[PDB]
Amino acid sequence: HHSGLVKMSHPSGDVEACMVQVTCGSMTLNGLWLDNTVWCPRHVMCPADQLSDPNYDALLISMTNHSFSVQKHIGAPANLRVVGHAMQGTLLKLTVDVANPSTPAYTFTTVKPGAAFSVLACYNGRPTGTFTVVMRPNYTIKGSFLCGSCGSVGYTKEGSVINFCYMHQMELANGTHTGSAFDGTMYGAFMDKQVHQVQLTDKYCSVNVVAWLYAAILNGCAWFVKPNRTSVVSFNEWALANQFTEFVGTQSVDMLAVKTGVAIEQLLYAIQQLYTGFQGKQILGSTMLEDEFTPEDVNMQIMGV
Amino acid sequence: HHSGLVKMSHPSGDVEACMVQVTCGSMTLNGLWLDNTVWCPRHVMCPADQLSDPNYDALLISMTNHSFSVQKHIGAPANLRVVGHAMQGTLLKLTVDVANPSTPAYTFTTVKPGAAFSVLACYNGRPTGTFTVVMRPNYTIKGSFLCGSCGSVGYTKEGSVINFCYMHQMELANGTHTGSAFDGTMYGAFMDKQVHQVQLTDKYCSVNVVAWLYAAILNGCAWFVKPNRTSVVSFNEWALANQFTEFVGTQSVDMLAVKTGVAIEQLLYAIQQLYTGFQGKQILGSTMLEDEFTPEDVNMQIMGV
Ligand SMILES: *[C@H](O)[C@H](C[C@@H]1CCNC1=O)NC(=O)[C@H](CC(C)C)NC(=O)OC[C@H]1CC(=O)N(C[C@@H]2C[C@@H]3C=C[C@H]2C3)C1
Ligand SMILES: *[C@H](O)[C@H](C[C@@H]1CCNC1=O)NC(=O)[C@H](CC(C)C)NC(=O)OC[C@H]1CC(=O)N(C[C@@H]2C[C@@H]3C=C[C@H]2C3)C1
Repeated sequence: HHSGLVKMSHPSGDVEACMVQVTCGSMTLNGLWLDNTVWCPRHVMCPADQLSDPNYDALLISMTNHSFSVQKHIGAPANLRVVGHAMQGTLLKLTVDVANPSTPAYTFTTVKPGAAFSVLACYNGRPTGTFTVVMRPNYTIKGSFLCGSCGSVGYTKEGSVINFCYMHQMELANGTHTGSAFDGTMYGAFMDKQVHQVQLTDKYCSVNVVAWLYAAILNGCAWFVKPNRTSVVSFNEWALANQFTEFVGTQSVDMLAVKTGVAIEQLLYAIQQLYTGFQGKQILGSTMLEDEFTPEDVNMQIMGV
Repeated sequence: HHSGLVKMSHPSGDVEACMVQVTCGSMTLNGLWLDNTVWCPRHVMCPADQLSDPNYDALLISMTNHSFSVQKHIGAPANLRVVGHAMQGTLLKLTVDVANPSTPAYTFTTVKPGAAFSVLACYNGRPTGTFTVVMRPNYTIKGSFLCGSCGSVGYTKEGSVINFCYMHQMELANGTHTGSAFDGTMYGAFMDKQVHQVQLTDKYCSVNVVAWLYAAILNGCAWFVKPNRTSVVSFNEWALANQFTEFVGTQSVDMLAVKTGVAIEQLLYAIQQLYTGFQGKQILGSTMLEDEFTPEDVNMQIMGV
């Protein structure tokens, strides 16, 4: 049996039309062209052989507008003249003299741990792939990024409005990734430097595990459901000692409880038992808990909400 | 540790610009507009209450050109006048009086079991999501499709050329999906009818399992590698008795063997042992074999080829 769940990304066309290549000195990466502004990671200013631990304030002072070259490649090829530049946090804000005629309706938002978003991976200003990730509790993502991918963007969509939430910056030693929000802050405690940094400990996202167990029930797989219940308060105390996030319910989870007739508290109890072992049984083809699907994923993909 | 593998789809913009809505009678679904042709599933001709087991030859005779309404919604809204119609296998070929000005360079191809492709899921001629799947050995895909999704398309890309390989038709009782190639044939032994159909038995895709074990080695995870080797001939005999596809090597797998220094035959032996059980150990976070990543995925995402 197949659960009917896949890793679903938004269609990428609207964002593809905003990607550009930004070159400065010996560095080239990707940027996002919206209206008369191009956003890109500030380490484009760094000499390619001094990425270890840069002094970005001094680099910024050394640049002028024609220190930067902005090129759009696909769709409508163009060189975009830079007429202003500024730094906000770990991003550069370049002002260009042409407004992107394909600028979508958009906002900037910050994504929260456990929430999903779509990524458009780009190299040299050319989109190459798209994938979806959940923001981990330790403010990394389990992505797929190589050299040249910085400036690739992550986003969600509400209606036709694109909510940009992530601009790629770096890989960590354990193979995970992190980046900036468009307010210029890095997610988590990370800084845009290549030297050793403490990494926070990851955790299972409890609300997503609950969503996945509801997905199992909706597929006729409920062997783990018992009358036994664990309160949210009691579960959250247990979670703190067992590398789980605390559970915070939402309307999306409530809709799953109503559809299946299985209470949240029954699945909180199930999680505590399953964490100790599946005892040879599988759930939706798996012998470990799955936290990479959201309640919204389950509502949309299975219940067609 | 994260392997650096995600489910990677192609950027969807070029295909989004080809999607249209096709209406006929009481049915509406999606179609693909290339040049002066619109492709769509033939069951658009079926009255919505007679999808059980249609006589499509009789339905086709009963239609005329203005039995069909073709509408493009996003980007460049339009009603496309139908000036011809024909049936090929399980698809309709509608001729319209306007050439799609956004027609990409394209081909039609058939995808083979174990190979990956990208899907653009659409409803009412509007793209809603994108995801990637491997064609299963029993000629189903483990997708995410709801009512209204037929006519959604699957494709691969070589350079800028889009190779269309799949047009969605139906869901099976076990939750998997299947569809047509653009020559009009259904994948596998399936027919575009809603009544009971024998489903062929699925299998592990051995070449993809080998790719995944190489991905593990490339991430420093090689506890399952031993000097022991199983020949391709011997493995393929074993596979026939154990619900594995026969292994057929490719240049992409050879590149992984060269990079890691681990021979294909060492991993064929490992698979035979792992199939019997992982004995409490994990590989790239998993306690079962993974066959949803291709050798090309591993080369591109990890080795940057
Ligand atoms: C931007 O294109 C690029 C994206 C990277 C390339 C590889 N995959 C990606 O996602 N970003 C960088 O190269 C970035 C630049 C700095 C922020 C200025 N640096 C980066 O990602 O470094 C790669 C890491 C690999 C690794 O193990 N570390 C951790 C270091 C090594 C040593 C142990 C811990 C610290 C010190 C750096
Ligand atoms: C086209 O939009 C649509 C896509 C479907 C809807 C649900 N998810 C999808 O992928 N295709 C159809 O509705 C399709 C139409 C026929 C090909 C004319 N029929 C279809 O997909 O039927 C849904 C299946 C669910 C199910 O269990 N079966 C198997 C039947 C039921 C009974 C046991 C086995 C046979 C007889 C049909």
